[PDB]
Amino acid sequence: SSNAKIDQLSSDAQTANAKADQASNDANAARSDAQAAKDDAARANQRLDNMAT
Amino acid sequence: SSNAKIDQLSSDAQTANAKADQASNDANAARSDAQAAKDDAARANQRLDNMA
Amino acid sequence: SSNAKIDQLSSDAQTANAKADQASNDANAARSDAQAAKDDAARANQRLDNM
Ligand SMILES: [Zn+2]
Ligand SMILES: [Zn+2]
Ligand SMILES: [Zn+2]
Repeated sequence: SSNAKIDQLSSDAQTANAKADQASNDANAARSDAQAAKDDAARANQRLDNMAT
Repeated sequence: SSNAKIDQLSSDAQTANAKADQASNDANAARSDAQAAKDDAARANQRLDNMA
Repeated sequence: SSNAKIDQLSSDAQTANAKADQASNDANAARSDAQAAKDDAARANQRLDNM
């Protein structure tokens, strides 16, 4: 475009789309690790509950 | 609008905003979920700490 | 710009980019906290291994 403002807004939209995709990917990764943490903590509580006298 | 280029820009802007809102919600929920996981791990160690 | 549509698009594009930055920072914080939670759950199981 011959319009500087139009080129800038196009750049902003593209940069925003890419960043959003990356942020969602990272959020899902965090949720996966969060689940791993919860599962391992439950494992510890189960081992404690199943201890022999 | 009959300006084709302006229409494409409108579409790109709308998609970008929609995705940013989607990612903002995802990130907010994930931070909260991570705190819950931190609390769960802390509670497991607490049970080990308080056992006689 | 005397063109209202162009101004509105310029604003919306900048706002989307700012919101994406916010989401990036929050996602990064969540990954860090989740990792710390994983490490602490591992600490609990290690303590049990030594009993
Ligand atoms: Zn240009
Ligand atoms: Zn049109
Ligand atoms: Zn203007």
